[PDB]
Amino acid sequence: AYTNSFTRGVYYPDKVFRSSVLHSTQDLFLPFFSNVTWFHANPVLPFNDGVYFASTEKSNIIRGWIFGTTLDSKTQSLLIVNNATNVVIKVCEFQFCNRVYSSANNCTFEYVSQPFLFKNLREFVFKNIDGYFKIYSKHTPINLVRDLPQGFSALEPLVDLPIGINITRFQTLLAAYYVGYLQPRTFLLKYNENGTITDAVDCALDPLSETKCTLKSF
Amino acid sequence: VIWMTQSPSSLSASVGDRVTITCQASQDIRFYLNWYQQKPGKAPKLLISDASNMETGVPSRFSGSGSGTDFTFTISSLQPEDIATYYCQQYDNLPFTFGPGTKVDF
Amino acid sequence: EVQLVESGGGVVQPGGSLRLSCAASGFTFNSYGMHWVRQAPGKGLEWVAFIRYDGGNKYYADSVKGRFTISRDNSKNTLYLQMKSLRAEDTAVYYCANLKDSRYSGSYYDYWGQGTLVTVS
Ligand SMILES: *[C@@H]1O[C@H](CO)[C@@H](O)[C@H](O)[C@H]1NC(C)=O
Ligand SMILES: *[C@@H]1O[C@H](CO)[C@@H](O)[C@H](O)[C@H]1NC(C)=O
Ligand SMILES: *[C@@H]1O[C@H](CO)[C@@H](O)[C@H](O)[C@H]1NC(C)=O
Ligand SMILES: *[C@@H]1O[C@H](CO)[C@@H](O)[C@H](O)[C@H]1NC(C)=O
Ligand SMILES: *[C@@H]1O[C@H](CO)[C@@H](O)[C@H](O)[C@H]1NC(C)=O
Repeated sequence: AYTNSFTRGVYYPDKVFRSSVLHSTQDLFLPFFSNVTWFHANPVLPFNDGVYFASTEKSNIIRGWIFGTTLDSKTQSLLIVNNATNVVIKVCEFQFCNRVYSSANNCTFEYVSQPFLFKNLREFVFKNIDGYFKIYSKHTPINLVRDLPQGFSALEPLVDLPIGINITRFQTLLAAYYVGYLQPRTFLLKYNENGTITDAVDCALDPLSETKCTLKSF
Repeated sequence: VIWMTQSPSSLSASVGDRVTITCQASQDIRFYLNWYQQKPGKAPKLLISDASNMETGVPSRFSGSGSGTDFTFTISSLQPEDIATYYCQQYDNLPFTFGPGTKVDF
Repeated sequence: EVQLVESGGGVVQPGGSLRLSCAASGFTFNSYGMHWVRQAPGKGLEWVAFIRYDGGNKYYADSVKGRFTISRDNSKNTLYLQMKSLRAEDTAVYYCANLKDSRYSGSYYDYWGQGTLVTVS
């Protein structure tokens, strides 16, 4: 099953403040109107160059994610788990079960912060570049039942973790979600007077978008 | 390119016998080795990944272990349905390579 | 049900060319990298080529490098292999496959097609 990410998965590409300007950036983005896999639940998926993840399920249903390679005790793995009061992020040679793991030896990284998670849609972007695991997120109300919403909303930086490991595969920890993949695309991003991205053009979507990017206009 | 070698190229075994197949890499491939089982006229089936991780649906009589250059595939008790050619494959780096193939018969 | 169906095999002359295709269904084709593997009559398995999920990066075996080209169309869920300057040594059954690989493709599942025979004579 597939759904249409009409204009979803756009995030602030850097930490530079901009306002009242159209900025052209080359980065890993979810291509506009791409096919996003619609999962019900819970398989192990490839990470590729980065992952777009979205769900409308409650915080007590989707607990977190595991990122790594062999996802066993042979290598370092990244475990992100939320609970009622906090979020715990660890990198260890975990031996996962089937409450998530039986052992966590050779730990190299630990981080603790506030929780990451008519309905409410939660969107995340996971990137792993030069040893840094970058997470972007957005939380927005939604009135849809069988698909992704239309409209534009940019995702903000949530955390940037100096974990220093390679990620090739990942799995969602459950107690109904969408998965897409990022590609190297050129986007024209529109910043309003408050420095908020309110729109975007995918310069490689169609002839009209190409024209808009060329002329730097919407 | 990593050269893959297997030994024996062929072995005979009865039902209930223990069968061991050796696979050796010319380079240290850590634990990035797959084991396949192929029967005549069919595509290869994966039995073991990451040197020693068993695939789902694979009988408990199958096992494997090893690290670096020397790996072993074992059938603790050969069954009539285990008559096949076994291959080892490394995916530590590209190009990927398969070993010669070890033929097991009665 | 996951399926991979090879087609486009047949008999060609030495120095000629043949294009194979593999129709994929039952799985998220555009999320996985894909491999071609060939097996000559009476011989073992030989890896031929690999393509990433976006079709961007391509890798070949030294024995076919410069003669074979790998490509994919993610809108048709179809994998292709274009073989030029075919030699007698290229006679083999060609398979498309998703090989379990924790380092490069990130595939957690292993899938194979039935294979298609290419004869050079
Ligand atoms: C999405 O999948 C449909 C088939 O369900 C296909 O017709 C369409 O072209 C695909 N779109 C993209 C961007 O791949
Ligand atoms: C959440 O995890 C933290 C760290 O392990 C722990 O101190 C806290 O008590 C947990 N919250 C609940 C409700 O268990
Ligand atoms: C922890 O991992 C490092 C590799 O990053 C390794 O060198 C060290 O020996 C490990 N420590 C233990 C107790 O296993
Ligand atoms: C920018 O922020 C001001 C409040 O300082 C608000 O009134 C205005 O509507 C915002 N502009 C946009 C486009 O949201
Ligand atoms: C992670 O592994 C991939 C394997 O395809 C490699 O290309 C990439 O450079 C590695 N990244 C790091 C930081 O080692």
